[PDB]
Amino acid sequence: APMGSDPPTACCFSYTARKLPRNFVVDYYETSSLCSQPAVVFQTAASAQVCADPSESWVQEYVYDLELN
Amino acid sequence: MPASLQQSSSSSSSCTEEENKHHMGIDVIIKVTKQDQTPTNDKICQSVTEITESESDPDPEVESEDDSTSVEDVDPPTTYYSIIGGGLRMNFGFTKCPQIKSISESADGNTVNARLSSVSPGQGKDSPAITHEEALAMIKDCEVSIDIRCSEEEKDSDIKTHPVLGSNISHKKVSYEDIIGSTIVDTKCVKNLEFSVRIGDMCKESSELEVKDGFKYVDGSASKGATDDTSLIDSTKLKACV
Repeated sequence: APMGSDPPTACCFSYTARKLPRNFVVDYYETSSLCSQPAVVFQTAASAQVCADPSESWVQEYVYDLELN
Repeated sequence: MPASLQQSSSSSSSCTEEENKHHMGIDVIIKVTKQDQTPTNDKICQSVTEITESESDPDPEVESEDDSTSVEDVDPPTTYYSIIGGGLRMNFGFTKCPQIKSISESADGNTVNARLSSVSPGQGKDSPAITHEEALAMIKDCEVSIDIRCSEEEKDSDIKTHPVLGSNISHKKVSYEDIIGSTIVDTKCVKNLEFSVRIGDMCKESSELEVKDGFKYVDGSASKGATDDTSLIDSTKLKACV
């Protein structure tokens, strides 16, 4: 299964200014590494995916919470 | 065309006369460039599905008949659209931003456009009016979301011979405000993707209530830069996808 040449990438370029309460956040996923400026991406209910700067503790706590339950 | 019974105060009829009031509207631009490898597909306006978390349409809001302490609500939920077309799917998701009743798309070469915005007074749809305080507040919280992917729906297009309703707002250069939130794109089906936004009175600019934002994605190259997005795309080739 020869790996692809140099697959583009899917890293965040901007973060949302509004923190969507847990109720509208059932899952999440992390960007990548091929970008020297990654971040955490959270899923919702009526949208899809939205980047989030991990610089905010609330984002770190939201991830930690999703890690348990 | 029949009938004629119709007032004139209705914001849908014409602009208001309340000095301290101006119908604020949103208008985003999207110039997507396909990669030189993605099959051909100019069947824009494939379809669109509006959704609103909790806001729905009546008045349930999840229907949480059990108080205790939680009060996260406060701010209104979010509204997103799944406008499929051009062999791609551009997912929206605005929050605390003027309602969007205008949706159109077009295909030219290996690129495809998409204009989402609100309607200007005297058009045929609503046009909620608000004060300067409520406006200045919105322009601050208003945050858009984007997440384009790669579609393959060869289904036909569903357009309407009805001209595209504009917000009467231009895309010139004005004050800068961070509106565009997250912007994830699977380059696997999009080489370059430009974005431009601008919220302001759709009746008569007011400078203060006028702002804008926009980036420039070109083969992985992203860069912020305010510029005259007045011609970013031919608004004359836009067709309503209804």
